[PDB]
Amino acid sequence: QQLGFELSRILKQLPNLGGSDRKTRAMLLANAVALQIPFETLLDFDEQQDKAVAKFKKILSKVNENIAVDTKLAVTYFNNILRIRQSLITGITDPCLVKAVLNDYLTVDDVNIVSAVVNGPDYNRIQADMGNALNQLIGSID
Amino acid sequence: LSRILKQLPNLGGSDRKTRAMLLANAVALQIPFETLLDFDEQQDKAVAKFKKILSKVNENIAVDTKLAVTYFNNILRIRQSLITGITDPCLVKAVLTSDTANDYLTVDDVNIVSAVVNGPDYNRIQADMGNALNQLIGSID
Amino acid sequence: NYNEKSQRDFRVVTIGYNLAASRQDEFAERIYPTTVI
Amino acid sequence: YDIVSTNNQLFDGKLVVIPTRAVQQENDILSWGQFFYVSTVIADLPITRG
Amino acid sequence: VLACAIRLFSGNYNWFILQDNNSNIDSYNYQFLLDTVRYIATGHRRISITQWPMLLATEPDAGAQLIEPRAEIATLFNELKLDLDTVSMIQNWVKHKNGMNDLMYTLHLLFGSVEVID
Amino acid sequence: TQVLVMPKAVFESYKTAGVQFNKLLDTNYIVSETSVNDLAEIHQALTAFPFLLPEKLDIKLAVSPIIKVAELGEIDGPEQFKMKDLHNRLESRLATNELRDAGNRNLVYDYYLYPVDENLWVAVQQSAHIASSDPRRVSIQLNHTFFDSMINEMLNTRPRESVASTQIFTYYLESC
Repeated sequence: QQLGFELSRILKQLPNLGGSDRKTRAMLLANAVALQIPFETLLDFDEQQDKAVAKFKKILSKVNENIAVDTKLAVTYFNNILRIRQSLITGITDPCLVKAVLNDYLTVDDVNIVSAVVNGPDYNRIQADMGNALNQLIGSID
Repeated sequence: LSRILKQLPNLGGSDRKTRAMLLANAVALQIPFETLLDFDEQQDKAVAKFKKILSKVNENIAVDTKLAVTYFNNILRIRQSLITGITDPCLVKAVLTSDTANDYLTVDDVNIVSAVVNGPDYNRIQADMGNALNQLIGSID
Repeated sequence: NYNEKSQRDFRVVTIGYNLAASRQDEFAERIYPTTVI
Repeated sequence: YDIVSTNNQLFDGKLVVIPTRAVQQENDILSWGQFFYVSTVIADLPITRG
Repeated sequence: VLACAIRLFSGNYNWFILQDNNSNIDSYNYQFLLDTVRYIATGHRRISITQWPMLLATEPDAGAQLIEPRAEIATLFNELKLDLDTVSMIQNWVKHKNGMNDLMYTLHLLFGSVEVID
Repeated sequence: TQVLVMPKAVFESYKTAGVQFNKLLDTNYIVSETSVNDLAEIHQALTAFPFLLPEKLDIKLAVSPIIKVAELGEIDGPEQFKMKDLHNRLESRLATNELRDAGNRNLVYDYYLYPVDENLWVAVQQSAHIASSDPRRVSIQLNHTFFDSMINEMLNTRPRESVASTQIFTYYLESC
């Protein structure tokens, strides 16, 4: 089972509409591979991106032997999804992920709704104020 | 500190729980995990620093410190899974349709992600690709 | 000068004149995208 | 499809449909046409004409 | 040409100012150096860049004090209010209408394979 | 023209996706083809651009997309409130980035010039270099191929004698 054939066999199972099919087909390959490829600990993001894309393009070359995928569009999606993954490991982790993985019931929408009605700051603005109002503490200590 | 904490709307009995989440993110943003180490030495250092930071919650209004540690530890473990790579549709969905993902994707890109991720058979198809890649990603030179 | 009805010092307003400079208009640029030689 | 309008007198009643590449690139042959441009020469000379 | 000029004119001190002794005291080589500095300042030269090559290659002993008898290469930079910095003088050299042409000829005459009479 | 500094990551997205570079100065197009983070990073990359452009030649540095979005959110129209919502998202994302990359501190970037028409000078912000002692001189030496690219392009329209008097021309000479 060559990877190009197995991925193509699975992609054939997506529902069809019309020409929009290449946008949703490319997106799914970008999603699966961008999130599946492990990161090497010795690399920074710049190098990890070049390596991950090189493999991603090679995967498309094998997939394009079985099912048609737009190469330039799939890479566009791949880089966007990969950057999201890199941001999460170095940056802020969304509370929906802590909630999804882990008594957690009241969600973010629930507070963003109230803020929108009163036209005040939402969860993300409060989160930005938290870190900012915390910048001095963390920098001062170790 | 308290000026911004008073910006969070009161919601039932969760006032001590949402701020615990906000604090866990506020610290985890600025203490990175060095990719060089595995999840023991860098993890213990990040957690130890977080617990030391909790020593100043007397300046805050409503922080559940026991839950705040729970949230902080969850963030580090989630980051470990992302570094190693994730395929579980239950977590892949959570990542693809999220507040972070909506900032790196354009409006049209999100519309596409929302069309695949919310498909009636997404979880099955995504799981199958996860195995197709996990078993064969190493075959790609 | 029994009557001093203003005749000279009027309020002067200048009509703008702001041309747009480009290699082509959007119509021509979309049909014949520019390549630099 | 996409819509492009002109005010030129030579299009007094014309609609012409032409293909182009959905995504544009530099010196892309797949554009219906190309505009090969060289920086316009601006030459300032004290000519003693006449 | 600009990168070449800097590589050749870049020293611990202003190159032209260093040329205020050696063998060139009343030579046409000296008058050339004085004429080049005046160009950087003013943009005007007493002898055309297309006439210097033959004068310097032959280096006649007839008369060089007729070009500039008074100034010295060191004093022009203070009289003409120039900057001794290597980069500043090159920029003030090339900014002239015929700057790059004068620079290319000067680099040849000072550093090129000129055929010099013995 | 008008210089628009953007990170390599954003530039490669534009080239790979096939986004019309001509219309990146039109707020209504760039916000449709650009993510919230990319727009914030463009702002950050503009604010980290160390060089002074030749204003005497009408070469300006682009106004960041966030400012353009903020302005449109205050102007009556059919999309004003959608643009206000975009502004709020840009501010929160920008603050999130500033709190994460604040550690960058002492470094300078390599820039690559990609000319687009005569009204847009795309400046790609590439790999960073560490520079703490005299980073101004280090930045100048690193960006040699950026300075000569700018000079080559403005000499297409501007007089040579005028360009020779700019700081960009000087920086080239100082580098080599």
